[PDB]
Amino acid sequence: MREIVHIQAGQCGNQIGAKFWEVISDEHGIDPTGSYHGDSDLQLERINVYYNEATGNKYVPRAILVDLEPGTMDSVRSGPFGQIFRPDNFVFGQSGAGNNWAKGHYTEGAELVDSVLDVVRKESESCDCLQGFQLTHSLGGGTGSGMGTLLISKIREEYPDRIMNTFSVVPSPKVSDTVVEPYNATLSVHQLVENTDETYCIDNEALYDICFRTLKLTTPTYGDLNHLVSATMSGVTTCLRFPGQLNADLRKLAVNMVPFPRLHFFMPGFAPLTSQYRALTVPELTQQMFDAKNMMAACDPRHGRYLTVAAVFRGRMSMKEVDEQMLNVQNKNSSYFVEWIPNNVKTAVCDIPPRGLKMSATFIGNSTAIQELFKRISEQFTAMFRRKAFLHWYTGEGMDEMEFTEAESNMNDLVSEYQQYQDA
Amino acid sequence: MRECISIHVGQAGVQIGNACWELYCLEHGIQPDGQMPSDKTIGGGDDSFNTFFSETGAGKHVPRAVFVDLEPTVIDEVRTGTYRQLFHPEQLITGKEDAANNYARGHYTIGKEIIDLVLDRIRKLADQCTGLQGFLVFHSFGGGTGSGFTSLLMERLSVDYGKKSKLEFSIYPAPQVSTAVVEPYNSILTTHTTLEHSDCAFMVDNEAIYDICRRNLDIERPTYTNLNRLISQIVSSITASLRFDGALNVDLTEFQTNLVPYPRIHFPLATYAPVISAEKAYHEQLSVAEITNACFEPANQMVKCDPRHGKYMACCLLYRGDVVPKDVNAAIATIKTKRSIQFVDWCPTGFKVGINYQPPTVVPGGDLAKVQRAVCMLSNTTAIAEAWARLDHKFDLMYAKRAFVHWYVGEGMEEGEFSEAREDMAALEKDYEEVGVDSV
Ligand SMILES: Nc1nc2c(ncn2[C@@H]2O[C@H](COP(=O)(O)OP(=O)(O)OP(=O)(O)O)[C@@H](O)[C@H]2O)c(=O)[nH]1
Ligand SMILES: Nc1nc2c(ncn2[C@@H]2O[C@H](COP(=O)(O)OP(=O)(O)O)[C@@H](O)[C@H]2O)c(=O)[nH]1
Ligand SMILES: CCOc1ccc(-c2cn(C)nc2-c2cc(OC)c(OC)c(OC)c2)cc1
Ligand SMILES: [Ca+2]
Ligand SMILES: [Ca+2]
Ligand SMILES: [Mg+2]
Ligand SMILES: [Mg+2]
Repeated sequence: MREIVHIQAGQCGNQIGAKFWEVISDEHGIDPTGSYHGDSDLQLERINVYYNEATGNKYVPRAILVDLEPGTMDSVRSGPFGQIFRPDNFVFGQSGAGNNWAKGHYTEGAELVDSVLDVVRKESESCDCLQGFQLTHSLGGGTGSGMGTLLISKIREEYPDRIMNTFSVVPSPKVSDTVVEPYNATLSVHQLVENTDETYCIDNEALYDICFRTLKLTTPTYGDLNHLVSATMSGVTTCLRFPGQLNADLRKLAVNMVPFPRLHFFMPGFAPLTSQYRALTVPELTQQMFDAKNMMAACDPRHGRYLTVAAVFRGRMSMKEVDEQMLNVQNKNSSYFVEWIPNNVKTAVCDIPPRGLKMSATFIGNSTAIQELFKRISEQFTAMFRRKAFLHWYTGEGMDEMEFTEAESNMNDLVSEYQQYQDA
Repeated sequence: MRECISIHVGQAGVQIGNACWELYCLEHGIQPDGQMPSDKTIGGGDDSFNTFFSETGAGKHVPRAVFVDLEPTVIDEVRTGTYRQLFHPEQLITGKEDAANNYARGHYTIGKEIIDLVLDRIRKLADQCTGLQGFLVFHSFGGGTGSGFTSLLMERLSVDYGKKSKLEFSIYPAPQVSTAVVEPYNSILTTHTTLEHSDCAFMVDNEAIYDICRRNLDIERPTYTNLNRLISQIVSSITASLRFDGALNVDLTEFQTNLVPYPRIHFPLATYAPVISAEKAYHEQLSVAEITNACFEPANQMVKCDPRHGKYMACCLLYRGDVVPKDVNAAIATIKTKRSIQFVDWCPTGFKVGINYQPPTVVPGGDLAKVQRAVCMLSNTTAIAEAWARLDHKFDLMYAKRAFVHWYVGEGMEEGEFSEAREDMAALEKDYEEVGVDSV
């Protein structure tokens, strides 16, 4: 099991996805046209996880670009690393999704979904041993939310035994396109609970506050929000992309991180937070990555308990001092880690650091506090839904009010389920 | 693609179209003969301005638009005037006899003789389109053609184009400018028969445009040319999102997602600033903070009502010109504390923002000063129901005595159609009342 197939859905999906590929191509020494111009053999030793090798020794990403309008995917092609993606893997409709789940899932997206899966199959067929799939998308809009969750269901039908990861940008009024986002998010969450093994909850509320408060950016763009995401995305995928001895796959992570199948909603963190000259000591990275300020999902981890943690330190450092520091926060704050899962924090180290920093730390937490994020969207949903506000946009595409009442209830059970183990 | 076909119906529509299309040509650097020097793709193109203009192989940029009126005098001035070369002759459609301030003549008697021809001519524009988005309909509430023929057309377009979007720019009547005695009847009749078929409708109170021209441009007795040149700037602010490239440009359909909480609640309050004379604007630069604050001064509304004695369901700010996110955000923060903005308990209280960089132009020898920045606020306030109230009262005063109803019955209408319409308006007033009430 080596190969991962990547899909990126809609505006946000394709935007953060582009940056993920820009970031990791740089770490692997792969230039904008697809040729390798690095130095180490360690850059190429697990390049087959995210790249196909082409004629004339070009490296092309195993990446499929999906949208219901040509806007964003045109910008990706014009953008800095656009010439590397296989042009056949640009699959786009024309009419758009209008920030409407129904359009993405049931009508406009239904028309395009088969043509997307053909390319998925095309990239899968030439995988020595396909391990799984990862999707970048948002739950607030139409395409990424609706069509993204449809593709997830189609991919599961056709490849029911592979791993399905998502990097899912959860919405927020602080960084809002449209009032209907909580509807879209809530319909998507119900899908993700069934059809994904891991879902990385990127919350736009959190990314804003990190950009605003802890980076001193007064007026942050989506660009500033996506820097944080593409750094985090490089961080969690480090151990797949590099050697070694203590090397990794998706399924073992999914197994060890997810004690109950519906509870697979992780809370990312990164340290230090960038947009520097003093390198951080190991005790600082450990303090920072566990800080609520560094979390990408706007939840206070003190309001719940960790079921499992996974931590990935990058850089040349004392593995003695990492162990010692990781054992310090566990032994000094043991009330916030469940007692009934022994040794539930796993640490890995990787010698290659990311562009800019001499040593970093990425944090993956399956905390019960993540219920707060779903409670927030569940409140935003009901304020509107209790007056059937804005439903005409969805019922016009064939949707029923029953489907909304279901998706509401499924997510309120998810919050109950997370609350259950926060007390036990 | 994402093409947009404009239909201008009756005098008001036609005359506002002249204003609008003159303005669009000045904004895109299009000449009166139709040539665009800056357009390098000869014959066609996939540019943002192509949503409103098709191209011929010779290089003529032709409005995606139809002009209809049941009498020739108003369209004949387009046919002989400055922009006569801009339109193909078949985009300009006339009869010989008008609807005579009678919805019945516009909708049935004179109207049925030309409806097929119009839909045939709209269809020829629709087949030039690779991905038609919808129609913009320009008309008066008061006129016989403006009310009657519009309604007929709107019904027929719903048949031929299904649910494909149809926006209205309606001219709400007022006694300062020309009015007739029967305009309340035509207003209620068309508002009733169009309500199912329109997706969104921007009402423009002529009194509001009248007071603004008097107060802000210092025009003693404003003419239609004065009112229409102001209106067309508001029309341009709303359509700017469809006609221009932009990083921070939000499309008009995205604003509509927020502006329309229920299908019948599709009447946004337009508010625009700055409207200022060249005399006053000299050595006077109006900041983002100043123009944004002007949007909440109700003397700048397209419709007379009081948002301060109602409730918000949506607030959108469409900036054009020298504007950046930072200042807008500062300006909104200022307003949130100092001003009377209450939202309903079921809507989120954010303001949705769009910005075009292409700065706002003016018609040469106009009354508006050229400014570096501008803004059109589109809000969904319950206060706009006041416009329905004022009009419904006038309807009731005459209908109580059946005054003038014989002119309508003579042309084939029943008394049932009046009461049916009026009860729909009574329901609409009650709907705008119900949405404002707090939840339980
Ligand atoms: N703002 C504005 N209002 C106008 C203009 N022309 C007419 N109106 C208003 O429109 C209403 C009268 O309807 P018109 O559009 O002139 O009549 P019509 O649609 O040609 O209908 P008939 O002539 O009866 O067939 C009145 O309320 C006028 O104040 C104009 O150029 N600008
Ligand atoms: N972090 C981040 N969020 C985004 C970006 N673009 C859109 N969003 C968010 O995603 C939601 C809208 O989804 P979008 O991707 O525009 O719609 P789609 O293209 O139909 O999937 C809203 O909650 C936005 O705040 C981006 O570049 N970065
Ligand atoms: C709560 C314990 O969580 C764990 C324990 C072990 C593993 C694991 C086992 N293998 C063979 N590989 C991993 C692993 C660990 C990671 O964390 C440092 C990974 O980074 C996210 C990883 O990437 C896929 C694999 C996993 C979780
Ligand atoms: Ca279709
Ligand atoms: Ca062109
Ligand atoms: Mg969007
Ligand atoms: Mg006339």
